[PDB]
Amino acid sequence: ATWWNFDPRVEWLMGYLTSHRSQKVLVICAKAATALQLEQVLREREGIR
Amino acid sequence: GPEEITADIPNVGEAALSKLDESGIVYIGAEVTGGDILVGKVTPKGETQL
Amino acid sequence: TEFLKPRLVDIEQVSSTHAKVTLEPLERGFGHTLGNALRRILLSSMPGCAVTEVEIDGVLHEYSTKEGVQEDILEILLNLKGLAVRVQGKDEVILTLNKSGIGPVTAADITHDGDVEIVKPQHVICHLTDENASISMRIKVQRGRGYVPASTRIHSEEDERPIGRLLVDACYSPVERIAYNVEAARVEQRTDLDKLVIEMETNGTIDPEEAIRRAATILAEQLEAFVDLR
Amino acid sequence: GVLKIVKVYLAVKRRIQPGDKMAGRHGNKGVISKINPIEDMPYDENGTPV
Repeated sequence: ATWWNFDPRVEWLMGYLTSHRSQKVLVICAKAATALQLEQVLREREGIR
Repeated sequence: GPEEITADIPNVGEAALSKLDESGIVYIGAEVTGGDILVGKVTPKGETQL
Repeated sequence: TEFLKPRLVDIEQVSSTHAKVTLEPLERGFGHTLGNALRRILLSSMPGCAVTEVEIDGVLHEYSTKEGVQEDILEILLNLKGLAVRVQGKDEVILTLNKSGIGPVTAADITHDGDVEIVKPQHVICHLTDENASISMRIKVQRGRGYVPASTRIHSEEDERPIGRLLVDACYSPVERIAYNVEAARVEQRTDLDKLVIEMETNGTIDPEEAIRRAATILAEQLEAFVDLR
Repeated sequence: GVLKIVKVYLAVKRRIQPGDKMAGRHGNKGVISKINPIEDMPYDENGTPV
């Protein structure tokens, strides 16, 4: 279910990431499915490798 | 034996494999320039024993 | 040595675009020199704003079609190339468009920010031909001068953009047509003088007084490195 | 002998530059030689260039 479309956390993360393009960031999360879904959101919404 | 179409290509850096989905075929809309990968294929060869 | 100087005299707004600017007195042989110098530097070096990236949801590349929209997306891009905005404070803005229902979608209903002035609010963008259809877009507007295509910008930039940003060619300069004219003036006993009349046709975004002042400024600045040094 | 074949399209957009041919209907070929700023074009008595 499309839980990544109204959270504040995902929005905050994208905002932080896209203004500091010269920092390496280690994001740690809870479990595997959450990690994969975050990766998909970032890749197809802001092009952050 | 048979060929395969897959994303797990031996001896490629992770960079070129961002633009392939699970099945190993490009997205729709991604814009390519000469030299990239379109379809990931591997050809089996001889099996030596060990 | 009877040198004499010009002063900007009369401005007569024929319409919201056309405008005529008078300028006198000029001694003989100076009508043409100034006329052609600033004709050449108004058609190439004025600053203005134009649309440069468009993001429309549910669309991946610029060759598809959409549910219940008359134009296919190439036509929407070629209609957006030519809207005229006026930006007061920033140098880049993001505007938002959002509409639903049968009818033409015009430029009037861009959800205006506080400091963006849209010149003609009756310029058509799309046509919606079904009661359930809706459309929502995010435009970006920048500032610059000259002509800048999309190929140059894509090859210069190293930044990565997602699948769904569409790049548009930019055409920043606001002045469209310009033509001058030299006529004979009347001063008490000097029958030797002249007058210059420049007629100027542009969209909005430039009030003519400011245009002529910017032209004169850059000409004098160019001559400065040409007087003092040798 | 074939199992499955994929098939991928591409789409470019070409435009005018020097060297590129044009011609009228009556048989007068030609090859573009220069792309000239707006100012330099001869302009008639009213402002509109050629």
